[PDB]
Amino acid sequence: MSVIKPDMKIKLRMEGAVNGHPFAIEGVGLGKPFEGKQSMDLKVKEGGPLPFAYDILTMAFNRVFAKYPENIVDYFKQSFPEGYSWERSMIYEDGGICNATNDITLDGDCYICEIRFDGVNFPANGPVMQKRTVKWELSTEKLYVRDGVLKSDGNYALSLEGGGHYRCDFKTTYKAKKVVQLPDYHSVDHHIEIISHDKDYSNVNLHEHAEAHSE
Repeated sequence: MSVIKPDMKIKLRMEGAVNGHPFAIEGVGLGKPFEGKQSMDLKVKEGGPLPFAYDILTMAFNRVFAKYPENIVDYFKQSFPEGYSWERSMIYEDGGICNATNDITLDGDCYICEIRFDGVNFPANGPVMQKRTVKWELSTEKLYVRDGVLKSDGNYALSLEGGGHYRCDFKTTYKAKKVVQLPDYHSVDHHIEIISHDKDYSNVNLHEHAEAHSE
């Protein structure tokens, strides 16, 4: 590509609410699309200090940053410069459900992301509202085509303070803004990690690494 470069920038804004309570976060970041790595600094702009586990937001904060091998069609890199959007549900085992959308465009060497996030029905004594989450385990996303667009599923898990896990099922639809070649069924393994943060998570540094496989 002369559109996808080895080093790219990111600018993002999330507006949302969790159990009815509104917030907004802005981010700037740097990524390496062919290496499948990115890093971003995130700042709470409205609705802080956030009254819920930051971990529920991190996978909403772009599969253009995934190392695709030569033998798997890369839906995401193909979609540029026009870009793509996604829509996602996240169904937690204790009944909390989050919906989110992202619209991703490209300006020069900077992806621009506009995210909406809405979470409801998190129990007041659950790990989200009590901030008892530690980190996401390594995740495997499974991607398949349906109705001319790309769909994906994952069975993800947060490790909890004091041990044990909290499970969440992610279901996503990715929609390219132009006709692109559609991929065969494949996987993406992801690792996401909050590298640093201040006391109430008003400032967070987040890293992600992703690699595709079909082997």
